[PDB]
Amino acid sequence: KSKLPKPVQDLIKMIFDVESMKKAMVEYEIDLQKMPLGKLSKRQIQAAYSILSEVQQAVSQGSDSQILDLSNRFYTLIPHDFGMKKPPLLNNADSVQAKAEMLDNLLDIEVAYSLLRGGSDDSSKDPIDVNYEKLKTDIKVVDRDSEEAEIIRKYVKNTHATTHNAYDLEVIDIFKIEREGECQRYKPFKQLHNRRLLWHGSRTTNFAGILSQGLRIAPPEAPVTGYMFGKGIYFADMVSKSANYCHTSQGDPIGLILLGEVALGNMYELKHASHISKLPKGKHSVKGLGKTTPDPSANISLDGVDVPLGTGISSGVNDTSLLYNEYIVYDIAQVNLKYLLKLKFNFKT
Ligand SMILES: C[C@@H]1CN(C(=O)c2cc(Cn3c(=O)[nH]c(=O)c4ccccc43)ccc2F)CCN1CC(F)(F)F
Repeated sequence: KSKLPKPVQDLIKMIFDVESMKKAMVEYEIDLQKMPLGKLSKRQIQAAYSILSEVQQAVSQGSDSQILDLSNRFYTLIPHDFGMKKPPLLNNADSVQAKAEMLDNLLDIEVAYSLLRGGSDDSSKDPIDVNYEKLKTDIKVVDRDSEEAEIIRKYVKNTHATTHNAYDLEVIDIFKIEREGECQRYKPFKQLHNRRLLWHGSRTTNFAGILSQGLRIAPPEAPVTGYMFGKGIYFADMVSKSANYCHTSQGDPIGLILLGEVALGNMYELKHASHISKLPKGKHSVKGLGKTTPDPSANISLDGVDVPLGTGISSGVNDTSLLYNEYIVYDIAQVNLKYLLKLKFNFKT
């Protein structure tokens, strides 16, 4: 019957939900009859990334005749749901970014399902406990009246952007998380300057992958032009910016969001897209400069790590693509995951 706390048990049910995984796949227009969850594999996802990288090549150097072949080859590897079809042509940068996002999600979905279908079968144990052990992550409930809880709720309360007011956020549960071996992985960056506690939102169907493997970088096969600042791990200092990447809705309003310790160090500051393969020498991260930023005077420290929980003000940056800040690291070892929040989205529309 499992002795884990209810919030932890409900989290485990959420992230290992097979129907949710399938629902995510059909949202990305995949045909489950031809490419079901069980048929999903890494080498097919990687091969799909490579064909998408060929489409990236052809788009950068200019025809609908020659693109057709490349577009069709992508749909061969990843069957989409169009019947007797003629599917839409993949011929622009948006098409590359949109399919890159699909394959990112399939990578983490595959991991979740592989854990579920690997391992042993014992009906004496509660499957909640069985699935919990597969995450290799210690999850504890943070007490609502603790210090760290008050700081976390204030971060959520203060950094909800006026442009994301179609919903508001309710913190249901705060979990303290510790992935196995991540503290040891983080050790080279633990005393590095400009360490910050930043948000990462993802759809719930990625979290089994994220908690088992950590936040990963998109692989070599992936098209670097599909990612605004190249292939790294992206964070925000505004909760609503990250919360938008939960992809919640009125008929699926429960989401999950991470708080990670991110060793930014010497930030390489950028106003517009820059599809880099590596940082300039001496730089440890990229900061996408937002038009708005949390008030730097209201910065507060939690366990020696800065928490930018001030209300949004003008940054003073003029010609930028970004409304809000964005932080990217290109080495997985620069992230130490600290908390996981379960959020209720109240949509006002
Ligand atoms: C979660 C990991 C790492 N990835 C990202 O961090 C990422 C995430 C986004 C979108 N995104 C996002 O999904 N959540 C955010 O909180 C966020 C904050 C600021 C800017 C973008 C955000 C865009 C591009 C990216 F490279 C890409 C997907 N995935 C890599 C994978 F190999 F595991 F698929």
